[PDB]
Amino acid sequence: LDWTTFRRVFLIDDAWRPLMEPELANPLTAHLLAEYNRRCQTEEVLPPREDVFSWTRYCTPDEVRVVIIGQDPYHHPGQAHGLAFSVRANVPPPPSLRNVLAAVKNCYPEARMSGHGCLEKWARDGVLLLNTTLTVKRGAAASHSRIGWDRFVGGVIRRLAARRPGLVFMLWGTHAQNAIRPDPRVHCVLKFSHPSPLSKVPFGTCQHFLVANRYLETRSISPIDWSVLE
Amino acid sequence: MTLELQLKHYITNLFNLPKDEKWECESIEEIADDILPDQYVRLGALSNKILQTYTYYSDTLHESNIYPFILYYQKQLIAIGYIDENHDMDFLYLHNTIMPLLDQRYLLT
Repeated sequence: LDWTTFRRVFLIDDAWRPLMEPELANPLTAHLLAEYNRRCQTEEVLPPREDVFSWTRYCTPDEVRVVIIGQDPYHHPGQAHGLAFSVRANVPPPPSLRNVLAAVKNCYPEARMSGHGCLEKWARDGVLLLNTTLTVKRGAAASHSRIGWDRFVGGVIRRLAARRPGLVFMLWGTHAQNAIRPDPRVHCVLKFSHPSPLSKVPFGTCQHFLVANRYLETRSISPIDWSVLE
Repeated sequence: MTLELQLKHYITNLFNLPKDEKWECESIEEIADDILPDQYVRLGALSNKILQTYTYYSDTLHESNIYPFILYYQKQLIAIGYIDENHDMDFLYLHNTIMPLLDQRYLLT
């Protein structure tokens, strides 16, 4: 596998080269991409190819302050654009995201929220919104959960976390807490139940966004402005 | 009539919502232990099982804080019901992959 070819195909920003390129040496990465490309030929695959890696383009590895783990992408057209949780601009936030945003507003009564769900502004500000499965068949959730993204994505996150300490991780729900277990002596690891309304604990009460900001300050890092609107 | 249409009729009738309002559905997976009441989750039945979860939403459902849902496990029906504002879960159906625990689907009519 060839970085130049890989980068072109997915319109990956080159600043993520050193965390991602090592993946291409792994035979499982070659199977993953081949299997992904085979899905792409046999079925409608989401999000659009150019978006699968949109998270690379919003910020650079060095910009990343917070890591928020998703499972996989919305499977209805229009919704996913390559970030965890976030939807495209004129999509009404579904129950999970709407609860994420409610917690934000609870944590920050002053936060500017448009009533929209697109999280690009956070992404640009270093909030890495990353699903452990990067693709899905249109119509069928978790349909790609076992083709091998989790390994690939877990590698990239491992390399990211290794570069320097003092990331915040926000790990919401059992999948995320199981998949990603950062060294709590090195990073700030924040855990909660899933934001879906189906969760026993309402997510509206999650204080992660505040607690993460207090953490960054202790480390000389400017806090996130969690406003969804500019 | 699809299950989810039966559920929608039961709901819009129970809470007197606009019957013809479009509902949208959020479909995600999560472990039964993190969703169901403790009394419905045992080792060797629903415990540690990943349910495929369907949660319905609209403007008036949001206004209501009413969350209708249908849960599956590998295409086995597991639950139909709804959660309210205070997280009181109501069930019209529950199966623990071993047997039916609760079947009040006749309520839908």
